[PDB]
Amino acid sequence: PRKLVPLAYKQFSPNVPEKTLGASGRYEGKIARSSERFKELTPNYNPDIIFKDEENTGADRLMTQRCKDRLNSLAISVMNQWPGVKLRVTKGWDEDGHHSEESLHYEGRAVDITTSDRDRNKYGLLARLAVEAGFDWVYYESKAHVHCSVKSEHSAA
Ligand SMILES: [Zn+2]
Repeated sequence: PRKLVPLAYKQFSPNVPEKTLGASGRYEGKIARSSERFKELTPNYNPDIIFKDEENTGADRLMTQRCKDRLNSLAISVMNQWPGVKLRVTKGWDEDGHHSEESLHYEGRAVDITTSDRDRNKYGLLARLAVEAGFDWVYYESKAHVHCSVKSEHSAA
């Protein structure tokens, strides 16, 4: 077994920029509800994940299949790591311009996460679990959340 080392505040893994091929790849443009690319998004209703849904639109649940798959893996590992605690998404797909100009939040490929108990002391380890779950980039971006993203299916030729 490998020793699990939490990420430190502001650390990202892998240790390269988010939008490189070694990580989550390119920004492919905002997805709006009216977009053809809205069909890239699938609603995640995993009962073992809490969604903050601050906008009251369900947008946090709408994500690409790869994002869903990694999130669902992470949900198992979070409950393994801290029995009685669940994975929580505090921000997923952004319909409303609240991130930097080319954020993967705009295309349903990034989620900001916490544990369900909002114990900030758990977040460094949560970030390491997100790496182990196969997220393509994980960034301990603020004391309040870990930013996790995935590559798209559009760069493999
Ligand atoms: Zn984020």
